[PDB]
Amino acid sequence: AEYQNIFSQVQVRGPADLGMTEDVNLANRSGVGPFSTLLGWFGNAQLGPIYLGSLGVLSLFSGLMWFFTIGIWFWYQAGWNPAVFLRDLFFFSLEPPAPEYGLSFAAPLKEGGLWLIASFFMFVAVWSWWGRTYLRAQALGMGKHTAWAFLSAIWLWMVLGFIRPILMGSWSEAVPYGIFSHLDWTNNFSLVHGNLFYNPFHGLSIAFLYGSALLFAMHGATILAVSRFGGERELEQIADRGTAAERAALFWRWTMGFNATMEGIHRWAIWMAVLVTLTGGIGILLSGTVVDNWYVWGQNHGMAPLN
Amino acid sequence: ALLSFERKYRVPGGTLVGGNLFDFWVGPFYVGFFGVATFFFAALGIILIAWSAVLQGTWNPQLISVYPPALEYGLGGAPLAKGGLWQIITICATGAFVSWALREVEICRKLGIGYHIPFAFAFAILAYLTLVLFRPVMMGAWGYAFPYGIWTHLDWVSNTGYTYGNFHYNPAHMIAISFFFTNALALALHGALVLSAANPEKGKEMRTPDHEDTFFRDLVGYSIGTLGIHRLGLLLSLSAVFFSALCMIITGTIWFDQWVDWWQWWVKLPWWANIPGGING
Amino acid sequence: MVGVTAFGNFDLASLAIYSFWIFLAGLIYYLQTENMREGYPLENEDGTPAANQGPFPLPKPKTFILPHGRGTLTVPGPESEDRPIALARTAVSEGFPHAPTGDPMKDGVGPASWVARRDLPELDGHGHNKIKPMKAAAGFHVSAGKNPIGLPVRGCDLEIAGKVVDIWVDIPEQMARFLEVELKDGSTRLLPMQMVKVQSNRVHVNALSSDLFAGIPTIKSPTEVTLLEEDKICGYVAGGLMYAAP
Amino acid sequence: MSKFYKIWMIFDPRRVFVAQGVFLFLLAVMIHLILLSTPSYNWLEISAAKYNRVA
Amino acid sequence: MSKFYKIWMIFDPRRVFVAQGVFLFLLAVMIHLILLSTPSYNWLEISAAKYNRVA
Amino acid sequence: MSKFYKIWMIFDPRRVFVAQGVFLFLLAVMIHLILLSTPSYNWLEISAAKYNRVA
Amino acid sequence: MSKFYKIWMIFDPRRVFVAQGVFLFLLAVMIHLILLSTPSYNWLEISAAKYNRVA
Amino acid sequence: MSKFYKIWMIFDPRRVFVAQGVFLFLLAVMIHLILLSTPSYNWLEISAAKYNRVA
Amino acid sequence: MSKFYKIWMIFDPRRVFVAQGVFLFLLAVMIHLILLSTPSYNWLEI
Amino acid sequence: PKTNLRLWVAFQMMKGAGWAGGVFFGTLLLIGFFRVVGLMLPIQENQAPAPNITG
Amino acid sequence: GYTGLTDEQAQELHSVYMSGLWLFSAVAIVAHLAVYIWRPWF
Amino acid sequence: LGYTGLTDEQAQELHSVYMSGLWLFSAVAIVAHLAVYIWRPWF
Amino acid sequence: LGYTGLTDEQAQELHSVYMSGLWLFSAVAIVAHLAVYIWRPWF
Amino acid sequence: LGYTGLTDEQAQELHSVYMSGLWLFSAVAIVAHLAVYIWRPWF
Ligand SMILES: CCCCCCCCCCCCCC(=O)OC[C@H](COP(=O)(O)OCC(O)COP(=O)(O)OC[C@@H](COC(=O)CCCCCCCCCCCCC)OC(=O)CCCCCCCCCCCCC)OC(=O)CCCCCCCCCCCCC
Ligand code: BCL
Ligand code: BCL
Ligand SMILES: CC[C@H]1c2cc3[nH]c4c(c3C)C(=O)[C@H](C(=O)OC)c4c3nc(cc4[nH]c(cc(n2)[C@@H]1C)c(C(C)=O)c4C)[C@@H](C)[C@@H]3CCC(=O)OC/C=C(\C)CCC[C@H](C)CCC[C@H](C)CCCC(C)C
Ligand SMILES: CC[C@H]1c2cc3[nH]c4c(c3C)C(=O)[C@H](C(=O)OC)c4c3nc(cc4[nH]c(cc(n2)[C@@H]1C)c(C(C)=O)c4C)[C@@H](C)[C@@H]3CCC(=O)OC/C=C(\C)CCC[C@H](C)CCC[C@H](C)CCCC(C)C
Ligand SMILES: COC(C)(C)C/C=C/C(C)=C/C=C/C(C)=C/C=C/C(C)=C/C=C/C=C(C)/C=C/C=C(\C)CC/C=C(\C)CCC=C(C)C
Ligand SMILES: COC(C)(C)C/C=C/C(C)=C/C=C/C(C)=C/C=C/C(C)=C/C=C/C=C(C)/C=C/C=C(\C)CC/C=C(\C)CCC=C(C)C
Ligand SMILES: COC(C)(C)C/C=C/C(C)=C/C=C/C(C)=C/C=C/C(C)=C/C=C/C=C(C)/C=C/C=C(\C)CC/C=C(\C)CCC=C(C)C
Ligand SMILES: COC(C)(C)C/C=C/C(C)=C/C=C/C(C)=C/C=C/C(C)=C/C=C/C=C(C)/C=C/C=C(\C)CC/C=C(\C)CCC=C(C)C
Ligand SMILES: COC(C)(C)C/C=C/C(C)=C/C=C/C(C)=C/C=C/C(C)=C/C=C/C=C(C)/C=C/C=C(\C)CC/C=C(\C)CCC=C(C)C
Ligand SMILES: COC(C)(C)C/C=C/C(C)=C/C=C/C(C)=C/C=C/C(C)=C/C=C\C=C(C)\C=C\C=C(/C)CC/C=C(\C)CCC=C(C)C
Ligand SMILES: CCCCCCCCCCCCO[C@@H]1O[C@H](CO)[C@@H](O[C@H]2O[C@H](CO)[C@@H](O)[C@H](O)[C@H]2O)[C@H](O)[C@H]1O
Ligand SMILES: [Fe+3]
Repeated sequence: AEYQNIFSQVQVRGPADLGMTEDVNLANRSGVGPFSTLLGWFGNAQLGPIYLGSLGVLSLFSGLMWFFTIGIWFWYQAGWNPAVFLRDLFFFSLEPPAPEYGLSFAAPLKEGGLWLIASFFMFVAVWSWWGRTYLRAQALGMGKHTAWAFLSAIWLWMVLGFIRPILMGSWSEAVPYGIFSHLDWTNNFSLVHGNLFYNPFHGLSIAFLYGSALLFAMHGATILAVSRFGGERELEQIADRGTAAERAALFWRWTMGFNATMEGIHRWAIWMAVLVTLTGGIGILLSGTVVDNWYVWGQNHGMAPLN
Repeated sequence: ALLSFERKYRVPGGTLVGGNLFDFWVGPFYVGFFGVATFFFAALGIILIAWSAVLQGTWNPQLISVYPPALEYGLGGAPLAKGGLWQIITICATGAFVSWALREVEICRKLGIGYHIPFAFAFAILAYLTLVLFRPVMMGAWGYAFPYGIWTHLDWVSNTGYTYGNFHYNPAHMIAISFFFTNALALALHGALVLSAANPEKGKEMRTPDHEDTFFRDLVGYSIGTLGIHRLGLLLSLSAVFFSALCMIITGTIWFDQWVDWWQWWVKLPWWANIPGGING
Repeated sequence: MVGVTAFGNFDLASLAIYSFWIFLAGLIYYLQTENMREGYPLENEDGTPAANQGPFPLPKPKTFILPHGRGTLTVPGPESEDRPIALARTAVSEGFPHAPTGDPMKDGVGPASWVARRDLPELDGHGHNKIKPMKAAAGFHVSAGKNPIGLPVRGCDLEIAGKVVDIWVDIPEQMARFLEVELKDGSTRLLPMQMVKVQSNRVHVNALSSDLFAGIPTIKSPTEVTLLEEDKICGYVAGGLMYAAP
Repeated sequence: MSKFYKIWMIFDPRRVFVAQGVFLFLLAVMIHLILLSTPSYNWLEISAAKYNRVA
Repeated sequence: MSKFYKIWMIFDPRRVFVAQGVFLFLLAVMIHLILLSTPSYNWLEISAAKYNRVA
Repeated sequence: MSKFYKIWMIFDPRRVFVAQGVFLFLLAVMIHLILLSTPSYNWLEISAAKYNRVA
Repeated sequence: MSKFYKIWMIFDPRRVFVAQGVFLFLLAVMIHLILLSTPSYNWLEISAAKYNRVA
Repeated sequence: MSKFYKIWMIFDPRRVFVAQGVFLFLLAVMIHLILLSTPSYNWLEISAAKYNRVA
Repeated sequence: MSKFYKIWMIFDPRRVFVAQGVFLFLLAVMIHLILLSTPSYNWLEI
Repeated sequence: PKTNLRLWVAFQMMKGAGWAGGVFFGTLLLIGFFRVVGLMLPIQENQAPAPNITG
Repeated sequence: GYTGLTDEQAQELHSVYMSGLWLFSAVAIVAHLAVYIWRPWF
Repeated sequence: LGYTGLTDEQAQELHSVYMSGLWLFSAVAIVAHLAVYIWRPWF
Repeated sequence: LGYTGLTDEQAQELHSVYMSGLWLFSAVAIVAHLAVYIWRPWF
Repeated sequence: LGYTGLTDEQAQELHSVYMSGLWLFSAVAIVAHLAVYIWRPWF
């Protein structure tokens, strides 16, 4: 076959790129990292620099304490045994307080007090990382699109760990930290709420999740198909439409009767992905607070046959 | 009616079949030999779904459900009201999907672009054929396929899943989920980054791709680059679908038990199976 | 709140799902109108405005302030091709192909099409030329893969068109953009890196026979390439997939 | 009524005639399917009952 | 009231007439479907019972 | 009250009129659907009971 | 009626004849499948009973 | 109070009035839905009980 | 009927004949499959 | 001349039939592969329950 | 006038169109009459 | 002027037509409410 | 006059052949309906 | 009138060939239908 542009044929390397300055405090940038020739086949080879200001210190140290708190709980569950630790790794779980403790903070350490401590470190880590996404954009003079998109993911995460437990009135509703246990929580949640497939916002959230795979398959394939015309230089195509953007638009126009622009396809992109967790968080927040049996709700809303 | 730049591209040729016979547009839509085919199969399948609703006795589009033949038919043809309509609609769907892909190929040829788009769509078709064709014929009955109905195909997903316990424990399904979640992450970041560069703070100049690299390096210490992110978004999407098809074609064909029991192979590796304590000891 | 309805079956979950449909309709209207900033208004095939323009009205104009004093782009705004198009109607009715009146490769029509972009180079974030010959790029070298420099270039007729004499590189993104090929007559041409296949003993070009390489558009200065020249070169090379002789 | 011909100065007949054709076919199809879904008006079932074609 | 013709200087008649045509059809379809969903107003069921056409 | 015409210097009448037409239709549709959902105000069921039209 | 030939001043016969060929074959195939799915008119099923070909 | 008019030198009136309109409508709808959801304040059920309109 | 030959001045016969070969083959296959799926006419189970 | 023309028409129709056959037969070969593989696997012993209420 | 039809062309086209509408609706009236006599829906 | 480019006279003219439409629409709505209230009081 | 470039005489000529095809097709269809109605009356 | 580049005489000749083979194809089909009907009447 002809060249498909999925992996580069020739790598070139020059002086390391320290990045744009703008209003960035350059003292808070690291040096440049190594160049990975393995990554250079698919994307850029250069690693780093990374920016590490005040919110980054807060986020990383809080995130480290979250990860370390779970880790030491797993080593305790392993009985300090390195062979057992690796054998049972996916089976260990730091579990929320039992239902009889409600929202209180009185639960013992083994009985969910450690889960509260870890969750506090997680809360600080994630929210300080949100402010990091906002301020990194600010210092470069960029739009805040990344921080606002990330707020949709935080919305689902907040619903799962914080808002729905408070509305339900116990921490026991929250997700356990553990590989198989959070899967088991996911299955149990649907069984308790009478089949989550009949939650219409879960259905929408799936539609947007599939739509994200559809749209990125389309967009990624499109840009590679026009990459022979410089199509992946999307900002310059936005500033000065070339034949790459015109051929991309006409392919979809002739295929399905309408098309995007080089800017506006990224507006479809951001919203398609955002809507996954926006609708997701609504669907979960409604579950148990408003609808405790989604199949029966579906029967009463014309989407499942009556008994 | 044309886009203001469109006329210079609407030239003859690039067709796979039919020459000039179908080489024309109906408004924006290019036709071609496979456009004729696609429309016929799509219209026929749609009208047969509506006719199946007449037989079912419902006009609520959420309750319309075309079921495949019962297991007692095996791989034979069924009575039309008892699953033969599902068989014809499945042939129409397959005809429409394949015709649509082949029509995209001749659109690619006329525009001189690469074939990545119809190639990418073929993964979605093969996933569909996994669930309606390859897995049912391995399992020996059409009745293992899913029904064509908005909520009833979710009943098939639920019933198929719980046949093997919690379906989360399917290892290929775990991989497929990870690609799906990673793809949606990458799409959000990619959309946001291009928009944040094209639409800066008020009254600032457009940001360059160098600012796009800089933002991600500052944020996570790495930037995959403008070419790399489109390669990534394609391969994440296609890998998600490939591992989806794999997770199903093995299910009920080489694996039959509760998927949670599979993971015991790791726990019962002989160098640690008997060590006391932990969760599994 | 479970089972609490305002009327009938109208639950707080019902309020949510109906609110989402109204939001989604508004969002889709926004998304489609934002995607109408290029290519509209719609035209008849004679170039006059079409009687039908579709259900979505055009968005208000927006202005991009371009970097490096390249000015402003306001969109939507007056579209024009600003070049000759050598296509004639095959039919009096709409919807049929327009046939090339000359050589479509030379005329730059069909899959050989190019757009009248700015006749200036693309600039990096600091205002230097984004794409440079690697002999002019101070620290750049081939770091992995077969170095193409010095390989013969074989056309799809399986005959040699020339030899590779340099790589042109994207400086900020550190990637190979073009191969510079010296032809039989001693002039050079740029071949897009996406349209060549590098092999252990040759560079193979599926899109062009060896006789077409002389017709690749030349760059007006040997050290830089304009966005206009890029569109002309890339358009012509891809055009060979349809129009190169068997 | 006399001036209704001026619709053709606003809408191009090539589009309108296609839109009308699609509209009238789908409308006609939907009414026939509605009657076939209605036991009192499914002519194929009425005639089966009339001519005793069921058992 | 006499000034209402000035709306055609605000809005393009092509979009208005397409929008109105779609709107009126969907409104009419909605009202007929509501009545067919109503046992006291489904004229096909009413005529079925009147003429003893069921069973 | 008198000065309210200056709103058309703030808002483009085109945008307002489209938004208001959508708003008023969806409001009206919602209120009729509420009353149809309400047994004491569903006029089709009230007339059915009044004229003894069911069974 | 006498002026209906002017339709060929509005549509090119190439596009029309393709659209008609798709339409007529679609319509015929659909009606045959409607009858094959109907016990009273499925000729293959009627013949099997008439000549006692089953079992 | 007399200087509160200077808010329009800080806040763009187009953005304010749109945000105000959306705010006030959603607040109004929310309160009416709360009262309809509250059996002691559902004015339709209250009048139904008052006038013996059901059963 | 005598003017039906003018179809070959509207549609290119070479392309029509190829497409007609596809149509007639697929139509025949459809009808044979309908008869194989019919217990009274499946000539492979007799 | 005419025998050459007759053979040419036949050849063009045989090209279409040959491709439609080849695709159809290739489809059946792919189906047969998955059938053969499914006959070799332990499926017959471990047959799954019906996922659909149709059974 | 957006379409480029003259007023005379719009008149001519409408007259033929209306003869189409009347023919189609007259056939429909006869179809409704037949079905109504066969099986009244009121 | 304002943001829309309507002059003061154009704004007064458009408002006068708009308000007559509003009064017409609301007059019909008042009669509808009166008819329904007399038929079936909701208080 | 036309969008298609057919003359009036050509549009008449083409319509005369088209209507011959339509009447031929509808005639055989009437025969097919008559045969089926005799074999198995609907209504 | 002509979109294909066949002359009128070329189209007449080619149609006479196509029709002759169409009749032969229908004749073979009639024989196959008659054989099947004698074997196993579908009416
Ligand atoms: C906080 C956790 C919760 C969940 C929260 C989840 C939020 C997810 C938001 C994702 C937004 C992605 C799109 C985007 O462009 O983002 C960047 C954008 C601009 O960046 P910038 O730096 O400030 O500016 C750059 C400048 O150059 C301009 O750039 P640009 O032109 O691209 O920006 C304009 C975009 C941005 O607009 C928005 O983002 C609006 C977001 C609205 C979210 C509402 C979702 C929930 C309600 C629905 C639930 C429905 C189900 C219940 O313009 C647009 O994208 C326009 C979109 C139009 C949609 C129209 C819909 C109309 C529907 C009504 C029709 C009525 C007809 C009668 O940022 C913003 O403008 C600010 C975004 C603020 C987000 C919401 C924050 C939380 C609000 C609620 C709490 C506070 C208020 C009470
Ligand atoms: C993939 C693995 C499973 C499966 C599991 C699920 C689950 C789980 C969910 C869905 C959901 C959906 N599925 Mg399903 N579904 C499968 C196979 C299919 C196929 C198919 C031909 O193979 C189709 C068309 C659909 C269609 C759909 C939609 C009704 C809905 C939203 C999808 C979406 O937005 O996707 C991405 C695509 C887009 C965003 C583009 C727009 C797509 C539109 C909306 C599709 C409309 C389909 C239409 C109603 C079907 C009839 C076609 C007409 C006759 C022409 N499913 C198989 C069996 N599907 C969700 C839902 O809400 O169900 C009620 C849901 O919860
Ligand atoms: C038996 C199981 C149940 C079920 C129960 C649930 C439950 C329960 C939930 C879902 C949810 C989801 N389901 Mg469901 N679901 C089922 C069947 C399906 C099927 C299918 C084919 O059958 C599909 C495709 C889906 C699809 C989906 C998604 C659309 C959705 C999750 C979106 C997302 O990205 O979440 C993943 C993303 C997040 C949770 C956001 C995370 C953001 C935070 C900030 C990240 C922090 C990272 C941390 C700091 C660590 C970083 C370390 C790094 C090293 C740096 N479901 C069945 C019916 N499903 C969710 C939902 O929204 O429902 C409406 C949900 O809660
Ligand atoms: C719109 C919905 C989608 C979404 C969007 C999204 N996510 C986002 C963003 C966006 C737009 C961001 O901007 C943000 C980001 O930065 O992306 C690069 C983010 C992000 N999405 C993330 C994850 C994620 N997103 C997910 C999903 C989704 N993201 C949705 C599909 C998922 C899942 C389950 O589906 C996950 C897991 C992160 C990569 C990032 C947010 C990072 C964050 O908040 O981190 C806090 C924690 C830390 C900084 C560190 C934790 C501890 C680590 C172990 C580091 C320890 C360091 C130490 C020095 C070493 C210690 C060693 C010793 C222990 C031995
Ligand atoms: C492989 C990666 C992802 C992917 C990729 C992808 N899809 C694609 C493409 C690509 C690259 C296209 O080029 C193509 C396209 O044109 O997109 C606009 C397409 C497309 N992906 C589509 C949908 C889609 N893709 C999906 C998935 C994915 N597509 C993957 C996740 C899904 C789901 C459920 O996950 C859906 C719904 C369409 C928008 C489009 C293909 C359009 C097409 O085939 O058109 C011709 C056919 C018709 C117009 C209708 C046929 C109707 C049938 C005859 C009857 C219906 C039968 C059906 C089985 C009924 C099912 C009922 C449901 C309730 C289950
Ligand atoms: C759940 O809660 C429930 C629903 C139960 C209860 C709550 C209900 C609520 C919250 C209701 C809220 C209702 C509101 C806010 C209603 C508002 C109504 C308004 C403002 C209506 C206005 C109508 C105006 C009309 C119809 C105007 C028409 C105008 C014209 C016809 C003329 C247009 C102008 C022209 C042509 C002039 C053009 C000028 C030039 C120079 C060209
Ligand atoms: C759910 O509710 C149900 C469905 C149950 C019930 C409700 C049904 C509803 C709401 C139905 C609504 C039906 C409507 C709105 C029907 C409208 C029908 C119309 C308007 C039909 C018009 C037909 C017109 C025809 C067939 C015209 C044909 C014209 C021609 C053949 C000639 C065209 C002109 C020519 C050739 C002249 C060209 C001239 C020159 C100079 C070139
Ligand atoms: C979970 O815990 C719960 C929630 C249960 C209990 C805890 C509650 C907590 C933590 C509550 C915290 C409450 C706080 C921090 C409240 C703070 C309230 C404040 C600071 C309110 C301030 C209000 C100020 C107002 C309304 C000012 C209005 C000003 C104006 C209208 C005029 C603005 C100035 C103008 C227009 C002049 C402009 C001048 C020029 C020259 C342009
Ligand atoms: C929904 O439930 C069901 C389906 C059961 C009930 C509903 C059924 C409905 C709604 C059915 C609707 C049926 C319709 C709309 C039928 C319309 C049929 C028509 C219009 C058929 C027309 C056929 C025309 C033919 C076959 C014409 C053939 C013409 C030729 C062979 C000659 C063409 C001219 C040539 C070759 C030369 C011209 C060139 C020159 C140079 C003179
Ligand atoms: C679901 O509904 C079912 C399928 C059950 C029932 C419905 C079926 C339907 C809707 C069927 C529709 C069928 C149609 C429209 C069929 C159309 C068939 C046609 C027009 C076939 C025409 C074929 C013409 C041919 C093969 C002509 C060939 C001519 C030549 C090759 C010229 C060369 C000379 C020859 C063959 C003579 C050779 C002999 C000697 C001695 C030299
Ligand atoms: C090698 O050994 C060492 C120890 C060195 C390192 C090993 C580390 C290991 C093995 C770590 C394992 C980590 C795992 C398996 C983590 C799994 C995490 C998963 C799967 C999480 C899934 C979902 C979590 C959610 C949804 C959590 C949401 C939490 C919030 C929204 C936080 C809300 C805040 C709360 C509840 C705090 C309230 C309390 C106060 C005081 C404010
Ligand atoms: C991509 C499309 C996927 C869907 C494709 C569907 C294609 C279906 C083709 C069916 C082909 C004919 O299939 C044929 O069916 C009949 C009828 O059930 C089977 O017949 C079987 O059941 C009947 C009764 O129901 C018995 O009398 C018979 O002895 C038994 O074999 C045949 O064994 C099989 O050969
Ligand atoms: Fe992109």
